[PDB]
Amino acid sequence: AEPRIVVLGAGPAGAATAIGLRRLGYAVTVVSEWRRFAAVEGVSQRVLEGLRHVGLGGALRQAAMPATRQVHWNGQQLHLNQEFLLDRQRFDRALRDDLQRAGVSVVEGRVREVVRDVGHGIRLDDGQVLQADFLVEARGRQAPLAADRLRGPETVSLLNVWQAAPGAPASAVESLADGWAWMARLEDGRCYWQVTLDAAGLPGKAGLADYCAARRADSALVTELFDARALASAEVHARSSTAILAGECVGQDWIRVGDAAMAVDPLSGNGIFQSLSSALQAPVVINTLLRRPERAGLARQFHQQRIEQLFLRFARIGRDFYGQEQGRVGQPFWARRQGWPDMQALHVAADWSAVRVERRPVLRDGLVDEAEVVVTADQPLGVWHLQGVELAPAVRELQAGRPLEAVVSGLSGEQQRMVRRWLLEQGLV
Ligand SMILES: Cc1cc2nc3c(=O)[nH]c(=O)nc-3n(C[C@H](O)[C@H](O)[C@H](O)COP(=O)(O)OP(=O)(O)OC[C@H]3O[C@@H](n4cnc5c(N)ncnc54)[C@H](O)[C@@H]3O)c2cc1C
Repeated sequence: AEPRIVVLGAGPAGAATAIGLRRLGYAVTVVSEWRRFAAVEGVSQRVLEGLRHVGLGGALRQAAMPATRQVHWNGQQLHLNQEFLLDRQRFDRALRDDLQRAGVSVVEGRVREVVRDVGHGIRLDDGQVLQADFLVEARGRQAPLAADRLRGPETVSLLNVWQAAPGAPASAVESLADGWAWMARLEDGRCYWQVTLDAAGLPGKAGLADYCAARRADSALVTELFDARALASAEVHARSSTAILAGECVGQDWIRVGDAAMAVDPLSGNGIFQSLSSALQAPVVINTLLRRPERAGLARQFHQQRIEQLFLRFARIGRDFYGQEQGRVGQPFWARRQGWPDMQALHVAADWSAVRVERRPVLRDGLVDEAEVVVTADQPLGVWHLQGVELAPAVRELQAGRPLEAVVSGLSGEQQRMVRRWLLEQGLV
């Protein structure tokens, strides 16, 4: 009498969630399409061990290759390295091995339609119908269009892909007047160029090839890095790269993870990590939805609020990157992106007067429960405990006028010093 869990999509987020469910003891089936266009992304040192932290590190090193990287930004020609390139062709095909290794069924196929048929009726292009008691939606930006909770400045990434001479790997980033470009050349000679711009005023389909060709032809970086440019014959692709927080991300028997839940624009070079963050606690939410469905409200709130806070944090991190470009002051592309989503600092200022004790969702023993937590400026979702020491009783007593020394007198001296340091950081000084 075990639930049928089906995950749609086998990118980083779907794969991560599937393996997490396996570790909780769940049988899991993943459905996803074999491949898509040739895309290579920039990945940091963190992402790759973060990707093995989740258990996808096998899918990793034959898809990732080291490469130098010229960075042009704020008037500085800067030659960084120790960041890699990830070939999503190798990567996604390799993700399926790690899933089968973990005991996950990988049913290849494009999903046609999902229907409310007792459970979930997942109808595939080849006519097969897979029944799901629980559905994980993990098809990335290709997820079915729902309403948005938040939407940033409309943004498009235009991509050129072509073939050049092998054996000369490199990558680069340059700030342009009305956008920025990322480009890469793999060791086998595959070439990549992707420019990120405001969606407004771009040409239609027929004009995109000429538009990209002129931009590549205008770049001294493109000339240096690429001997053959294939200005006329390069494939041309257009990707929506708008920052999007999904309107709905969890139900009684479904959950969205990854880009299907939230995605910010790709300036950070950290999207895969950010998508993994959105799936990190998806398995415990599912575990609650299945083992204690009476607590679905709490579990749903836990996932929604985590996803929204992640989205906002990554959006502000990206904003600060845009803000490092200080030589573009009259340009609408940059001004719009240097002030979005807002001007709030990444670490908010304390306000002890505003601290509240509230009953909020918490994680305990693999299930979303509810507990009195302490809500602060820096933690809108609340802090439950520090190393087992629940804070709400202390803060209740402090707000009732009990002196701090008495409030903490029952803990060990080390726990007393731990609690005092937290209170200082929350503005009780
Ligand atoms: C222009 C651009 C540039 C980026 N650059 C970077 C970068 O340099 N570094 C970085 O770390 N991140 C980058 N990202 C972000 C990164 O691609 C995503 O964060 C990440 O891939 C999202 O993971 P996911 O598993 O949620 O979705 P995906 O990785 O997109 O996985 C979705 C999976 O589902 C499949 N699928 C889609 N539709 C269907 C369907 N109907 N039926 C079945 N399967 C389906 C797809 O084939 C795919 O395997 C970039 C994103 C964009 C848009």
